[PDB]
Amino acid sequence: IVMTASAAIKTPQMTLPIWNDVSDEQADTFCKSISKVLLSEVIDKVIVTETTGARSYVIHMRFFDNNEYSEEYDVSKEELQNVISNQFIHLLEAAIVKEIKKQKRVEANNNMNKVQRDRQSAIISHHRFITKYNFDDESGKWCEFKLELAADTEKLLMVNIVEEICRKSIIRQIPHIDRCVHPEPENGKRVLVTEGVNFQAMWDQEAFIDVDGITSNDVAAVLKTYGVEAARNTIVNEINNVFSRYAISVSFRHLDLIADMMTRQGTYLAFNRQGMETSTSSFMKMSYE
Amino acid sequence: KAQGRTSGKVPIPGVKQALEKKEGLFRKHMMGKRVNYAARSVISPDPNI
Amino acid sequence: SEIEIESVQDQPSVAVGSFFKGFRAPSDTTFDLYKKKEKDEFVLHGENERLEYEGYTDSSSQASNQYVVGLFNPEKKSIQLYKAPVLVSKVVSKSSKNLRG
Amino acid sequence: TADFRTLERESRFINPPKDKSAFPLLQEAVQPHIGSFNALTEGPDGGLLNLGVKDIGEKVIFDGKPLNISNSGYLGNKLSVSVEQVSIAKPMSNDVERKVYPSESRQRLTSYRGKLLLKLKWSVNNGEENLFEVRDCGGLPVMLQSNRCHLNKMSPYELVQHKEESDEIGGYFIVNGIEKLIRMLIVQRRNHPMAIIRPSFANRGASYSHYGIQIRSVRPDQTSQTNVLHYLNDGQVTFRFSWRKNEYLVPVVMILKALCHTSDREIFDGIIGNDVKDSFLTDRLELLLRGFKKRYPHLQNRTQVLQYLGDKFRVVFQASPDQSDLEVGQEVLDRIVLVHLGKDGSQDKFRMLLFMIRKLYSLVAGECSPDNPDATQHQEVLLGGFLYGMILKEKIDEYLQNIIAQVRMDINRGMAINFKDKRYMSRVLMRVNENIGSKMQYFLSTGNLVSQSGLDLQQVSGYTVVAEKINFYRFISHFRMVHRGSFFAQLKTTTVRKLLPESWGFLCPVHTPDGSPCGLLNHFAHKCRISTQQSDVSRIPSILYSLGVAPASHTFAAGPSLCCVQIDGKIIGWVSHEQGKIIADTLRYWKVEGKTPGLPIDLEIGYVPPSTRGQYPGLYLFGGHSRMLRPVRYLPLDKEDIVGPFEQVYMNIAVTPQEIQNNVHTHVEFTPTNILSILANLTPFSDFNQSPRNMYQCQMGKQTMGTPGVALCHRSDNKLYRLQTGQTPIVKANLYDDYGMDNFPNGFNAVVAVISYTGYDMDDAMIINKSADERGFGYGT
Amino acid sequence: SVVGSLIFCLDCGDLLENPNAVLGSNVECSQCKAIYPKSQFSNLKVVTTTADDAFPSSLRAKKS
Amino acid sequence: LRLTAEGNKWRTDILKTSVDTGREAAAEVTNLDKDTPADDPELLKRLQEILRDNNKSGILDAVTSSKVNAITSQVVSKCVPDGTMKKFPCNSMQAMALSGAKGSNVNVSQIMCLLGQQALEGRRVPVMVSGKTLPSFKPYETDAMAGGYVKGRFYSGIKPQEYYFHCMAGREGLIDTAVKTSRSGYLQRCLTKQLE
Amino acid sequence: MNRQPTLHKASMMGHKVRVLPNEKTLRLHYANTGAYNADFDGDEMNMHF
Amino acid sequence: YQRLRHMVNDKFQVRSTGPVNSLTMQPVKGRKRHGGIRVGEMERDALIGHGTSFLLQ
Amino acid sequence: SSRHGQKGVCSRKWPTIDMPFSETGIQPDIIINPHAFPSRMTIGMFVESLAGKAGAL
Amino acid sequence: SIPDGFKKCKHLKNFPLNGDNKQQQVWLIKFPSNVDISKLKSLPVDFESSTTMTIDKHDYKIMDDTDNMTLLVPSESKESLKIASTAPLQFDKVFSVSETAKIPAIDYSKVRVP
Amino acid sequence: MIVPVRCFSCGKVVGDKWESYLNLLQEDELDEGTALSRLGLKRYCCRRMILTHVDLIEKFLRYNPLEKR
RNA sequence: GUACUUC
Ligand SMILES: [Zn+2]
Ligand SMILES: [Zn+2]
Repeated sequence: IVMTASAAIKTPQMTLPIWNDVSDEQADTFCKSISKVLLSEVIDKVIVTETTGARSYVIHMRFFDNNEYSEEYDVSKEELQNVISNQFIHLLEAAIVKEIKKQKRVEANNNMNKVQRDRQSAIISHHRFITKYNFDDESGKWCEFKLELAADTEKLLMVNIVEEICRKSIIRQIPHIDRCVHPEPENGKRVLVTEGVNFQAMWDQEAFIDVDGITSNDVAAVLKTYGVEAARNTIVNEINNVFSRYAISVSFRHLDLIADMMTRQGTYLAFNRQGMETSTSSFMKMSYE
Repeated sequence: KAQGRTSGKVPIPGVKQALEKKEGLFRKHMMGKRVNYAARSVISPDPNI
Repeated sequence: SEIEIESVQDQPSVAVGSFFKGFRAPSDTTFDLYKKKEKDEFVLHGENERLEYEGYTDSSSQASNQYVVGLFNPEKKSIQLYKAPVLVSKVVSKSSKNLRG
Repeated sequence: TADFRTLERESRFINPPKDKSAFPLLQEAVQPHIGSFNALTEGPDGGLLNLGVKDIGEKVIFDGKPLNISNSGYLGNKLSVSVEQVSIAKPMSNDVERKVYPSESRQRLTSYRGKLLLKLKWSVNNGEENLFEVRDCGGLPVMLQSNRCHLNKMSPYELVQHKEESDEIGGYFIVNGIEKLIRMLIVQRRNHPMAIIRPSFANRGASYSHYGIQIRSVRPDQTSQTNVLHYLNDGQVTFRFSWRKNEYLVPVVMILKALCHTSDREIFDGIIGNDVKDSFLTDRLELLLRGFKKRYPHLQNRTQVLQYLGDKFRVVFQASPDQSDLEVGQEVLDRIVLVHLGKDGSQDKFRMLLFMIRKLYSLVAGECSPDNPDATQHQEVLLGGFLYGMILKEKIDEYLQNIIAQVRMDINRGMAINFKDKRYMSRVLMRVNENIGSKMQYFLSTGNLVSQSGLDLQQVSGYTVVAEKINFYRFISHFRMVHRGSFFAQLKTTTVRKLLPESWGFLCPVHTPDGSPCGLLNHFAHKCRISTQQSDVSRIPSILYSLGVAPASHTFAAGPSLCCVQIDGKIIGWVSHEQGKIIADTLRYWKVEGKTPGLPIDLEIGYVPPSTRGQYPGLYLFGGHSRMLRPVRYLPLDKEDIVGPFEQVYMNIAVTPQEIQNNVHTHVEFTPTNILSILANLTPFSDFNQSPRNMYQCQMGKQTMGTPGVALCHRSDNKLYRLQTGQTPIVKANLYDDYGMDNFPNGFNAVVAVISYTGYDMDDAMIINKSADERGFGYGT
Repeated sequence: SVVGSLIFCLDCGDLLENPNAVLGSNVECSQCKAIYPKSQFSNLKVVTTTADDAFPSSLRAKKS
Repeated sequence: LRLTAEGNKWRTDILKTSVDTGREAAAEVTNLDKDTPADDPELLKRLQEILRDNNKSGILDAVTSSKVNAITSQVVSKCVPDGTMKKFPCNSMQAMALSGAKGSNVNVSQIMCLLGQQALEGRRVPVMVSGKTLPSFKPYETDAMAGGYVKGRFYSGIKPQEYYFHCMAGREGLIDTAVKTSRSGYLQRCLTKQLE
Repeated sequence: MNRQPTLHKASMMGHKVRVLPNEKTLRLHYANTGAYNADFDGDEMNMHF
Repeated sequence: YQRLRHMVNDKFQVRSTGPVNSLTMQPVKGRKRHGGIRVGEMERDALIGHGTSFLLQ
Repeated sequence: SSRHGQKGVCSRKWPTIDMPFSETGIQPDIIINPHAFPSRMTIGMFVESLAGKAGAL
Repeated sequence: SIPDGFKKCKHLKNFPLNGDNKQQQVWLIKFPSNVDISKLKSLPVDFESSTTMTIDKHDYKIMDDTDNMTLLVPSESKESLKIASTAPLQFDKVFSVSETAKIPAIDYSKVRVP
Repeated sequence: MIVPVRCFSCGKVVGDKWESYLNLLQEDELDEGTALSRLGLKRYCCRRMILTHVDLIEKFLRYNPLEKR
């Protein structure tokens, strides 16, 4: 906070006060709706038989139980079907072609229905590699899709090129937040700490969160969104908590001196030579560094 | 700027790198001077003071 | 299941080779067996239309353990002891003899 | 009832024993040092110097004189110069040559140095004639009580006649009258592939992953060059060298196929081939061989790979001009890549190196835990004297390159008559500087080594320490130092400073300085011995291969399914894993029993289970040099066993004969006090004081004003301390008597008064009765 | 022989080139010319499986 | 320092019912809550993976150390100042400590009743790649005594394994003591020049 | 009076002087060393004037 | 009791008018040359912490 | 200091005239504050003093 | 004619090998150098490895293996080697005899003292 | 080194009772305890002076620069 | 310059 010219932080946290009408039995729906879940968390088993006869790649994507991975994350076949179409296959193109450029430097199912035939040709409209795409609509325990390539890309790895996309794909990405947690209330003050910093998308949930009490840890977002002194009176609580932890006592007057001096010129100061660059006396910059 | 010389046991500081002993020579003299009229020894506890 | 022994020899005539797995083995060319005389150190040699057989037999660790071989039929159920060297092969070709001046 | 004696130890003062010296464990403390420098001369092949100079090679040079297109193609006759025998006899100095003494040499203020001599196997036109010539190269300093100094077979009584201690420890150098001891160092395990995860492999390489496996081979002359193999994200591996200031990322096939007649699937057969179910090895190996058939399809056989190696490495090793690529290629291979197996070792060297590649697949697949660069599982201590021999191996070739550059300096200016004359040989020889004693004295007196070739370790400073003679405790510890390395002082994270419970029994956990050097330099234990000479094996493969182990050429398997047995450097092979569990203690019974002539007792055998992400399975043997040992009481046929570092990790032991239980305990230590060092096992009731108070004491234990030794009238140390009223402690461990500490009194008794009566004492101070000081309380000079 | 995705030559003991990188129906060994292949090789088949360790999730921790 | 013969019987009494708690702690985190020793391969396939990383060890040392700390907290709450031979005020060492003069009550707990559990920084004694904590006992360790927590005091001696754990935890304080002062000085010099 | 490593306003302060012609070691009070955060196990201290 | 190596008359630092350097005209480092105590970065500021100005000068 | 880890310097050489005397008649040569033990935890210097006392008897 | 050593083979022995379509199979085992190559009369065999032997030293353990290695068959003398084949010809059960010395055991009564 | 006269704690002469103590061990076979008692040392402050002496000066004199060997 | 030590 003092030296590093506070930027993207090791752990962005935000405390959210909750109303008196909402209950802990209701907060779990919001922790499962805001928490970000990568595409890897819905995969159970991956086997691929790389046949050749004209490269061919059939991908079998075993899933978990329908009630298991749907109720656990509140994600259903609708969100999972559109995400794979709009994100997984497109990132499958930008990743395989990326490696191509540097390269030269239980019966499953049958009898697909017409609704998935037009849905199959929809992918072929905006994709050129995949030739077949099947999915389990009634139970959702697997996801098989067939690919066809030419001999110009004969040899290449299969698991390591897909696992990246399994971690890069997104099912729903609330900005700058990956997961929300519900800590036990202290001093009767029920709160909700999320692992991120985002105020714009958070202001649209006043039905269950008070916007007058939401506090944050990042000092740049509270500056860009709330103001200068709004960043002052929240970093004061930051270095107050980091000192109240070890039960040591210190007066708030010095903590206000460091607070105001750190934000004395418009936005922020870093107390380093990059922050001392804006000064009047030259010997300050000469003697320091 | 100077020669990628063979292992020299150190290059020779002309002015600037000589004006920074531990990168900050201003600390050697300008910020702290060798104090005259000073003493240094071990201490001992004493009551009746 | 106890069983007896009938044949025990001292001179070698059979051998087993360790080159690789699943060889075509046209089996139409003559190959040589070279002996010595320590003890039990033998080598081999062979040629073909595009193949040359260069082999040895455990130039470092052979004098401590040995191989024996036998056979059994649906009536005998016994094994006749027969000494057998363990050949290790290195199939080579001829694309050598080039150098820079 | 630890009865202390007065008549017996007074009799040892009255007259030293005419027979062998008493308290032999005190002499066994510098056994690492004494045996180190003794090894390079004692034993077969005239020691280590005579075998290393043998493995130096023949260097030739040519003149511009014509022969008499092809006649002009031959540039002329060649001078072949090479050394084959170098020896040091004894330090002599006269006006017949008389004998000099080291204690007399310390008052003489000169360095106690022997006399070096070398013979030159100089030849012409590939040995048409040989001209023998023997000359000296200066005086090399020798330590005390060694194969060269006159204090080797000297009787402990007549040690007093030569003006030194009656129990002289020795093993330290004498340079410019002051004593300096070559500091111990700790390095990587020799002849063992190590899997390690370090992100530094991604900084200097593009698209290179964080995995890595390195092996540290070692020549018979105990030198070493590291063999590192990384893991690339593209699908390949990378081998690199370590030259003067050069590193070359040589691929796997250029360093593997160039060994012997291995151009076949057998490169894949050495890798896991017991089953072909998993394809993570198929895509991996296919990318290696496809990449081999991609950049140069005209390269297929063991000859052209060595012509290409010689072509690329023609100017880096100065192998020129008559040495063709057929000789330079084998030169860079026999001298760099896994040099331990030596010449003619290419029959198993490709099996071990390719198996080292196999474990790289085992590491990146995620079933083998990476080793630690600080744990004592794969860390060996260099004896210091071995570093002296290694320096002599690289510094014996500096004047050889000098005379080579000299005989081709005269060919530039011409006027170089035919070298067939003894006069011309002496003329070109007297111009160069061949004095090496002034350079060995430079390394010792300064501390840092100026290595033209470049050793294997990283730091190029901090190799020797001064002997200030402040007490006997810090001397018996200085001879047992284990310094981690000044390169780690620059490193920030404290993962190495924190202990690791494998230090049990080897290095003391509490004997460690405070402050910045805390956790880095921690001395040895009480009765831990260092093997400084390799046991002549000559039959261990002849008995292991008889116990049921398959041949190294008949196995053609890999993977954790088999138990890979690794003797030092060469691998006998691998067999079914359950045979490793019977042999695990069978070869322990043949080890502890004395009827086996082909198995020494000091043969460490560490067995490893194959389950739960353990280190690569099999069975590891040892017993070379630079190792660490400690005795352990063996219960079956109860006798004294001996084990090493890789033993304590997997198999269990017990510390007291009450913790012994049935069927999962096999070894116990008959003395639970040997865990501590000499200083830590010296303090009474070490199990009652707090650990920060015993580490905070270890410095004071070896920073006393004790009696350094009875040599005052004949020493020449700059600063010296001494006390006179030193008394023996009544409450003392038996080790205080076992090491003859009665000869060196360190402290004295005083009546205690636990009281706040004085007031002046404030929770950290002390009081001394004035009358005691008037009577000589702790008097010193 | 033919194992996995590779077809090794054994009359000279090496690995021949890609049956698709060069003109099909005829492949040649580098060190010596041989009449390859038999034009009846296979329809290539191979299967790879994820190590099941690069998927850090909560429900997999529940499966313990 | 000596306590009554009526006192030490409480020490061995409570320390008898603590030999099973060590196993019950690992039994609580292994999802196999009841009735088995270290014999079942089912529970053998649980903590051999709990030692593969840091977080899985961070979820067992929390319940283990806290429960064992509650075991040693009952001793220090019952024995002193009840089972001691000489007590307040005539007890010199005890009265001096609790009177704020020097030390504290946690300092006399180690010398009077129980030293404690040798805990690293949010951690405990590490485990080898071999899966064993320390070669003094059999592999596949499940116990609080051999798992870092000590049983002996600084009055009647200790066990060498617990002294080794106390030795390793003894240095980790000195290591932090060497880096603690090193990191502090930069905060003063960097902030002063700006705030002069 | 000053003592390294000085870290606060109370680490450096001015004291009165009272000589004693009997010893060689410097002196200090009990309640005084609490501000300096020092001990008497060999801790030396700088005496300015 | 083990008497130690530490200071008996080993520190003994005192200087009123000692020889100064030439490149900087300051007291020479090391007391053997009759040196003087040096104030560092942690003491220069701590001197002005009391607000006593003319002492920093 | 001893070999148990209790450092310290002498504060004043108290004469025998003011040294506390035992029932025997001897005056102890040293004085150790009992207030460092609750923090140094050097019980070894106590139990060893029992052994040293019995050894001296 | 490599190497320059002793000589080439001159004698050969007949091998009864029918190659039947109930089976007549070949038999390969392992054994060390210090053995009873000629003085041995009987060697009991069994199923998967749980057995022993009884000779002078009396420390033996027959070990079987299930999971290349082609044996030549010199049915006559002129070329001195042929190929073993019926339709090469693999081998099913490779054995290996180990010298597993008996483990001294069960004695924890003298080292156990109060 | 040399026998410390004027015992530190008590102040009784000690330098006289060393050869007599050695004679009590040579020609009398008496053990430590009753030897220090018969020798005339009652207080443990004086017992710890004779019983603890090292007698190291005899090892110091084994190097005579004023005499051949 | 390199090494060593003091809270
Ligand atoms: Zn071919
Ligand atoms: Zn006395």
